[PDB]
Amino acid sequence: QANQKRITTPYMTKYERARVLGTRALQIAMCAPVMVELEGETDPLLIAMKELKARKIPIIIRRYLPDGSYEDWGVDELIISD
Amino acid sequence: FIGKIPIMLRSTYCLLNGLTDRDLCELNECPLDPGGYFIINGSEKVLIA
Amino acid sequence: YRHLALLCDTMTCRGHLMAITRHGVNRQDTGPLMKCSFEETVDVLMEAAAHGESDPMKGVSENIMLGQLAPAGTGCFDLLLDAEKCKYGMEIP
Amino acid sequence: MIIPVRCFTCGKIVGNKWEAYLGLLQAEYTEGDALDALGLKRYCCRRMLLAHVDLIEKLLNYAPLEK
Amino acid sequence: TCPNHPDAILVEDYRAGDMICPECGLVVGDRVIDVGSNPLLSDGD
Amino acid sequence: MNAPPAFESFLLFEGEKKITINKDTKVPNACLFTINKEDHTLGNIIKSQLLKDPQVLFAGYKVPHPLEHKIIIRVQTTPDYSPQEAFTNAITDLISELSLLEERFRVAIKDKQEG
Amino acid sequence: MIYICGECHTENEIKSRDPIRCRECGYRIMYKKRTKRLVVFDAR
Amino acid sequence: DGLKYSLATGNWGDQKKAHQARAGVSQVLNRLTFASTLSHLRRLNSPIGRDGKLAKPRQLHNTLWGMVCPAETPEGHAVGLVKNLALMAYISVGSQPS
Amino acid sequence: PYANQPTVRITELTDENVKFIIENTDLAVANSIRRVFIAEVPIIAIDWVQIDANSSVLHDEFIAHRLGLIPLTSDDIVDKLQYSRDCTCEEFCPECSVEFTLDVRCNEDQTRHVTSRDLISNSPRVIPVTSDDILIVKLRKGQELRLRAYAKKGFGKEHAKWNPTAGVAFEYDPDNALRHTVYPKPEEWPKSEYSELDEDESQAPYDPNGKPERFYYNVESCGSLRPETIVLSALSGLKKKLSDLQTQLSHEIQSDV
Amino acid sequence: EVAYCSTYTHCEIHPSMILGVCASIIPFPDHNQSPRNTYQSAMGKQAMGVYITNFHVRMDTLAHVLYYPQKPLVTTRSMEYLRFRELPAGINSIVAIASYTGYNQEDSVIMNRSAVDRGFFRSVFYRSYKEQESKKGFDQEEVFEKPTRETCQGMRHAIYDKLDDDGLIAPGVRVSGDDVIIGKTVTLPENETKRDCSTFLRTSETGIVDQVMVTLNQEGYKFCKIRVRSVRIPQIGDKFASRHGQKGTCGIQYRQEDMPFTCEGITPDIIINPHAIPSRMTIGHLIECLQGKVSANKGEIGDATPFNDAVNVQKISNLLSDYGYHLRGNEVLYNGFTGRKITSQIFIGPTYYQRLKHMVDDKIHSRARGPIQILNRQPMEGRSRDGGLRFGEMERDCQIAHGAAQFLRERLFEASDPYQVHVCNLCGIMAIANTRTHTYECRGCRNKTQISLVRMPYACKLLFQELMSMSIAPRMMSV
Amino acid sequence: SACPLRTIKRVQFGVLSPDELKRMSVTEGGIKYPETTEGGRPKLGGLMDPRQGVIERTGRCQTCAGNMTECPGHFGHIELAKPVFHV
Amino acid sequence: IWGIGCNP
Amino acid sequence: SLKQRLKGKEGRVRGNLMGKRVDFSARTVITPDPNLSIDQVGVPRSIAANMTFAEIVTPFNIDRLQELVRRGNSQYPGAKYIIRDNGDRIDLRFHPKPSDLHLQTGYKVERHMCDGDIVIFNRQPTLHKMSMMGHRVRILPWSTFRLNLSVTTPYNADFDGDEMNLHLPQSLETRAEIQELAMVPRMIVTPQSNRPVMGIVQDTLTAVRKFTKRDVFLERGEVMNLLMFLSTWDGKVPQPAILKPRPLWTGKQIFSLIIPGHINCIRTHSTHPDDEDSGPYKHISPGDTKVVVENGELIMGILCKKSLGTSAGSLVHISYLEMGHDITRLFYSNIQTVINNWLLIEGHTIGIGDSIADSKTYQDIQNTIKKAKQDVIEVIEKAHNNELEPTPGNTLRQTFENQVNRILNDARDKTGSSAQKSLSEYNNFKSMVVSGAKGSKINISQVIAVVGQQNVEGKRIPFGFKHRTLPHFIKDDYGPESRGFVENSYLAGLTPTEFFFHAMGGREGLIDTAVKTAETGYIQRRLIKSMESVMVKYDATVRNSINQVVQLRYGEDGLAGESVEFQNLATLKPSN
Ligand SMILES: CO[C@@H]1[C@H](O)[C@H](n2cnc3c(=O)nc(N)[nH]c32)O[C@H]1COP(=O)(O)OP(=O)(O)OP(=O)(O)O
Ligand SMILES: [Mg+2]
Ligand SMILES: [Zn+2]
Ligand SMILES: [Zn+2]
Ligand SMILES: [Zn+2]
Ligand SMILES: [Zn+2]
Ligand SMILES: [Zn+2]
Ligand SMILES: [Zn+2]
Repeated sequence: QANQKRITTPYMTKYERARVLGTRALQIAMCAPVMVELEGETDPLLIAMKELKARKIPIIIRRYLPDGSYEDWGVDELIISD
Repeated sequence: FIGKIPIMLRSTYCLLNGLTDRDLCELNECPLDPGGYFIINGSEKVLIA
Repeated sequence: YRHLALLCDTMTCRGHLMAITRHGVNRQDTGPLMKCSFEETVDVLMEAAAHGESDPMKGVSENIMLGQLAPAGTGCFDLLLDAEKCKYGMEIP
Repeated sequence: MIIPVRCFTCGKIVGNKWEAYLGLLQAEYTEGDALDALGLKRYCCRRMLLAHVDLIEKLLNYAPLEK
Repeated sequence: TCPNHPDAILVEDYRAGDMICPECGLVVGDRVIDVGSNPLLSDGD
Repeated sequence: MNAPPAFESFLLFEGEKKITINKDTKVPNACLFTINKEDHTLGNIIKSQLLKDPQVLFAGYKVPHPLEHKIIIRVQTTPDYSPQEAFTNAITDLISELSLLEERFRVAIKDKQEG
Repeated sequence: MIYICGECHTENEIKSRDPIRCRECGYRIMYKKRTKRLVVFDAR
Repeated sequence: DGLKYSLATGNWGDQKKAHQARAGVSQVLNRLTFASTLSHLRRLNSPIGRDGKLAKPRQLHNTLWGMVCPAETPEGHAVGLVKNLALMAYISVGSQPS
Repeated sequence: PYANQPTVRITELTDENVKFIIENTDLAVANSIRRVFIAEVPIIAIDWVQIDANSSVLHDEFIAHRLGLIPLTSDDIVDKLQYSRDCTCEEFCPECSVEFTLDVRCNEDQTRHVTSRDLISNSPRVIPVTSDDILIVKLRKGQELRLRAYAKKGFGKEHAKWNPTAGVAFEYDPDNALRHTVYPKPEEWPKSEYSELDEDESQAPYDPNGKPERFYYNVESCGSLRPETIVLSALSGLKKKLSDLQTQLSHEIQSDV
Repeated sequence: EVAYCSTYTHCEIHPSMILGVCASIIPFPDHNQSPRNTYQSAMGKQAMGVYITNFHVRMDTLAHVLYYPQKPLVTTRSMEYLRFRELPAGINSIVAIASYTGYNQEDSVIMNRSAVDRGFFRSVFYRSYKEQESKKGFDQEEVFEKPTRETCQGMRHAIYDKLDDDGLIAPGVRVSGDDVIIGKTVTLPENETKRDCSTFLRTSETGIVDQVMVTLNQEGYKFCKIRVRSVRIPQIGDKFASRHGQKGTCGIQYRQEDMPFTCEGITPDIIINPHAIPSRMTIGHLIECLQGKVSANKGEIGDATPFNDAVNVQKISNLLSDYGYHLRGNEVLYNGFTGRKITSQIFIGPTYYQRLKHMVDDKIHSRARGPIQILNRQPMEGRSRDGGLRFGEMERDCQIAHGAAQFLRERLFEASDPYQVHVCNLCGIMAIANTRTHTYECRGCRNKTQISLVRMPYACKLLFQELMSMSIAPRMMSV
Repeated sequence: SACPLRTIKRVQFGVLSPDELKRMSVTEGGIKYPETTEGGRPKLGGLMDPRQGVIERTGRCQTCAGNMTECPGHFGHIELAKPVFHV
Repeated sequence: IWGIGCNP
Repeated sequence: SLKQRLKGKEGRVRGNLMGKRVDFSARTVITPDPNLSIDQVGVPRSIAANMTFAEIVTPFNIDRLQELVRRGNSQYPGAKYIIRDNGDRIDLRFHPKPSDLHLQTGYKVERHMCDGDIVIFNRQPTLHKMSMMGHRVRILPWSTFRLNLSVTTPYNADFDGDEMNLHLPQSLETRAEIQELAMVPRMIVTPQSNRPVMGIVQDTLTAVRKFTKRDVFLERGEVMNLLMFLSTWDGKVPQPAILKPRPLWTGKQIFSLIIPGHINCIRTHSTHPDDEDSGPYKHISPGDTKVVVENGELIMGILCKKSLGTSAGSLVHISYLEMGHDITRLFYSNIQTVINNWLLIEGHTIGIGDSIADSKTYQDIQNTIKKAKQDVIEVIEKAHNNELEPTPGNTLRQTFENQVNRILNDARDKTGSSAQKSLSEYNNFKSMVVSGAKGSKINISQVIAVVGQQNVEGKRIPFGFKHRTLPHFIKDDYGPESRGFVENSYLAGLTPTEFFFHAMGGREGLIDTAVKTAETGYIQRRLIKSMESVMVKYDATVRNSINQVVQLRYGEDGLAGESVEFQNLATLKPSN
């Protein structure tokens, strides 16, 4: 789809938050660069949580509408459900 | 000889029948043991009514 | 009321009363593997083979059987990496 | 099987009193009188002697495994 | 058949079911025990 | 099979500190004492003696888990008094009480016998 | 390799691949004797 | 061999034919406790199938007064289908009618 | 801000019992003393058994348990003995343990009662409270029991075999005056043996200012220690625990600052 | 009387004879709810006690015998004919019905650890292992001997030092889990030496060998039975039940100092939650506690026949009042931790408590990358085979409800039976694939280029192949 | 391993063609021998065919180096003398 | 066990 | 046969594909632990040592993982395996070369399960979504899984030999899924009935009722100890309610510190008089009912099942709806800890003194039974004279049974009410019934006054023998005793015939339980299979796998079931 005419919810769904945090944490565990400065955080999941709070996770969510089209919402664009 | 019939313990045809408790102890069999079970292939089997 | 209404809507969606049984559920035009998981099994598979039916693989049970990620929650969407955002920010490690 | 040393609840040594309890019962004392004479006062100690079942005699009836 | 140890006797294991080189601990064969699984009378029938 | 050994309840394993003092950030002049391998026996005496002190605003003891062996004692004193000072003084007072009690029990024993 | 006998309680030494029968009684129920190595029992 | 087989397997019949065999007879005696031994010896087993959930054969009947223990029954899929004799109950051995 | 000065009156003192009243003391201190009676007074008891032959009906670990529960006289030697962990020697030595040996075989037709008298100690001071006897096991003819055992110093917090007391009776406020226990029907409850009230009145009038004091004790001994010695050792041991706490606390206080 | 029937033809000997053997041990059955008597009938079969006096001679699998059985303080008259006094199953225990620390909540039970140290509810577990030296094979002989790693091509790395020359461990030797109880060797036909055939101890048995016996069985082959003894001190998982249908595990064990104590110094051996009594309406438990207190003080075993009309709660209460206790059985308790009197007065009395055969040590299982089945290449089943727990269809439905698609995928594919297959692109049927040769070819198309790798559970591969054997073609096409 | 990883997006069901069965089966000429054992263990053209699958947990089947894990098994065909209805 | 309207 | 293999349950289709045995799972007996939080579960060390969670070596955690590798399998916080980059697995148990122990980025060390590892906890049967919840792990030194008592209600588990299954997620992705979807605090409120699943239960409920009475006054040291167990305490001691003569806090004052944040709620205690609201003293409640919480402070009221239980509008439900899931988790745990430590001071018990009632009450119960039996006799005599007139739609036998049952039920209920009047404030049966922790008014009535009529198959005890219930009764006896009425209470003890009839009733109860389990299982499975694939798409339409629109919006308003609450429209009812 075009960037305009996005009909899905602006809020990030709970399942999207779960999968985004898990995937970003798995990347961090594999020595991916971390956008957010860590204050002595060693656990990958906690660093992923910090990044999600700062809205600096480098993942764009592709939401599949039932008609077959897809809308690409960046993690930053989505409002965190919290 | 036409075969062998399993014997229920402490029935009339068992060896333990009519034995005083001291004799049961001499055979290393408990005086309080109820009887009424068959020893088939080394395990005590009970016929549920 | 949502949970009652959903059952009532699934039973009467097709226009004929769909019993929650092998007959009513299996008669609906779902995927052959999904029908296979519920009751009839082998007979459903034989009929599907005879008529050349194709399983769309959009169901949850069908994806669970083949070991693929289900289309359920946390599987509805596909994450993609954002290169431009990766470039931005402080790449400490 | 045998009289327990050290009554469970408090810990008074009750293992030395079984034969005296039996002897007092033979002397026609009532069980309560025998328990009183033996010095068992709390009901926890009296439970040990009153409810004990001496099965070790029944076990001793059997001939030894090795002579 | 430990690749780094020519002619090495691999000790069997029961916990995970694998043969393991005893001098380095390498697991040769992952799950290769599985379950691991009358001929007198007559013959093949 | 997973039963802990009996000596673990009172024996410090190597590298364990009997007392660790950590201050409490929430309230001023409050320290949180952690005693390892000790039980309600010591905790209750120390808390009671601390409560008797007029300068001790708060004093309580907590066993975080019965299966584990640890005491956490929170002491809060008025300004011009330190929680550590209150703890030391409580221990001195308890020792004095127990010593006086020992002397008087020995005298009572000697008087009861042959008197 | 000393087997105590059930019937007459007499120890008889039996070599490997030897019939399990107690001399002096003929009984076929033998018990292995208590091991020489000693086990520490906590009274607990 | 016929008697020994029928006792050991628990199937009441012949070795070749299991179609008419009735399983559940001749169980191994329970020796956890003397009470378990005594109860196992004094036990009745109703032939009604466990799989059937019809409740009429399971309910305690008035005629079981003093013949069968009211309380002692297994709780589970066999409630009321396994019963224990009362203390004084005595099953008749049988006699000639002549 | 200082410790109360307690007093003690000993109402009864026998070979197996001490009754005393501690006055002008806090409830926590009295209860802790009661607790130390049970769990922190050291005594010598058997903790290591090597059984050479056991033809008795009771299995070996049964015999070991029964032997452990047998009380041993530890009146004065327990202070001299060191814990096995403290002793430098490997395993057990006469400074850290006492060796008991038992050899009994029944050759008479009559049943032989293995008693605590058959336990033989290398050290004269530690004896199994014999000076009837505790029955370890009964032996038929042809049955033999031979074992060797060592006894270690310990206290009741490890195992109940090191519990000096039979029953410690603790009671305060015999006539309910602080209303610590609220009787639904005051009349039905039996009066305490220490109660000072007349028969007509079931409870004393409530005293809001009063606090628990004048605690009543009754310590009974298993014979392992003199009943007086249990109380004195408990007071001394609690004092030692507090002093060790003070040393470690001083170390922590100095290290932090 | 007022005329009801003047034509009685028979009279009952005693109404309590309507109950069976297991129900006759319940004291005051008429004061309990009926389902509770039914439950006690089943629990009493599972209690631990001396099952028979000749238990030393017997070599039975799974025999439990209690250290110190005691006869009930409150007993029915019909128990005498059941011989329950001669072979008791259970120990009278000072039981307090109180809420102490929350560890007795639900049906759990707080037990006294000092009492447990003094022999309370201690039992022995005997397990017998049987092995037969079978020479029936044409060229196979299962000789009893100590296997040697060098001599035997087939062997295991578990400890074989315990075995003597005969291949049987001597009695009195400690055996830990995964040790060789019996060493047996099958001579191997040299088709062109030894496949190990020793028997190994059940995991976590941790016992000492009691008796080792060598005989000839019915077939005449050499027969060896080995009995392993394990003492079983009660833990915080073991199941204890009273005679009134109240079953529960041990929540926690407190020492005598920590347990609440009466003024006399009596600390409860068992503390049960007061919440168990009201819903279950087992008042027989309370009446048994009262009668046990009276019986212990008086010195006479109490009578609890079901229908007596001469024993009432009021009479028992007056009797207890005579012995210096509160007439309803309550006692003033003191808190062990602080010493303060508990404001409510706790109901303490002796009650016959039993120890059931279900113990936590026998019921604890953990599985992590263990052996897999042959047919499904899935984890085994059962504690003995180190089997994993089944993730049932209801469990998968719960996970679908959660929306945890990836946990469901891990649990149902990755943890259980991961597998890879090669599938032709042109035809969905699987294709032959030699990874080492690196040549992948599909029969029926004469096509090598178009083959794709597909990850599927091994169970799904087996399903598809079984469909193919039925002439159904499950053509899985990636497109 | 060189083949790309793909996820099934559609499963097509159909009756297997007899010609396709003949081509696909590794066994050639059918299963001529009821006996499973020849030369001691393996019977070519028998029920237990080395080419059909891996045997004894250590062998390799003829068609691929399965080693009891890699090989998914391979089908064989029996040419019935006279046709038979499928139940 | 209570009544006809309750439970058995 | 192939069809036999696939078709049946435990076949390849269902027993090996839809569900299957899994690795990294553990099972053992569960036992209580009030000290653990809601989300924590206590795992034995052996189960923790066998199960391993693979950790990828990163530059951040290389030192910690190196120490774990050095410890090895023997020491508990150790590593069982090392997985190299190549996929080679180095089992550390068998001796690894010192070269192998060295770790570099990309290696995967399989550490033993440690404290704080998220796991999934299950108890069969898994009826609803709350039966599988994610728990954090706390290792404790015995061999039973230990879970908090509040978490028992979702699992429907009690500690009487129950067992539960422990599944350890093995990847960071699935661990995050569990952490953010299925953790216990996240599922306090069920979407099924828009109520909280978990509530204060057992000792804590019983004791919270007593703690929140007006009578309860706490002195200084007791307040110290109670505040010690409060995890969220600010460190400031509240000003005592009674400053003079002696500083004395109140139970409500301490419970107000437990209540999270500022939560406003009004509920009514179970014993609330109906007339109180209309009459005076509506706000100054004489009985201390009408719980009111303003600004997160308990102004008044006695807490009970209604305020702290699993019901809509409860204090816990309002906490979850307003404060959030984390603060609500702390709320549950703090209630349990503080109230359970007060219960050591107060204590609870059940004795015979509770069952026994006043002599006047016993005489009243006996008189009610006498006149009831006389009334049944009068109805019987009317029936015999044929004076009875059939009720429309019923036979004369049916109407006779109806009238007899009405008389007996009225007598039963009246005797129960007399018994309940007799109960004192101190009675503990009443404490548990009033708090709602366990029991019911019916159980008290049966314990004290009258067990009641025994009914089998919906009728009085039938004539098993020829025209008589038991041989002891005369033929054609329709009287109260003959047909099953149990006049005696449990405390009084049943007469032998009443014992047999009571056994018959209890047997019917047991059979009903056994049958209901199986039938309900089948129904549940069929419903799930019918509706498994229906989900909310990103159009927010509810569609099945075929993409057919079941609903255009979920629930017709597109809202989830947990967020919604009961409310009154207030424009509907009033007149114009
Ligand atoms: C409360 O419900 C539970 C569960 O539903 C589960 N369960 C149990 N048996 C089965 C079964 O056969 N089939 C299935 N599907 N589930 C089953 O067990 C039920 C209760 O049973 P109970 O009524 O005996 O529980 P007490 O009331 O007896 O508890 P005490 O006081 O002993 O601790
Ligand atoms: Mg349960
Ligand atoms: Zn005692
Ligand atoms: Zn190697
Ligand atoms: Zn001989
Ligand atoms: Zn030494
Ligand atoms: Zn192809
Ligand atoms: Zn192959």
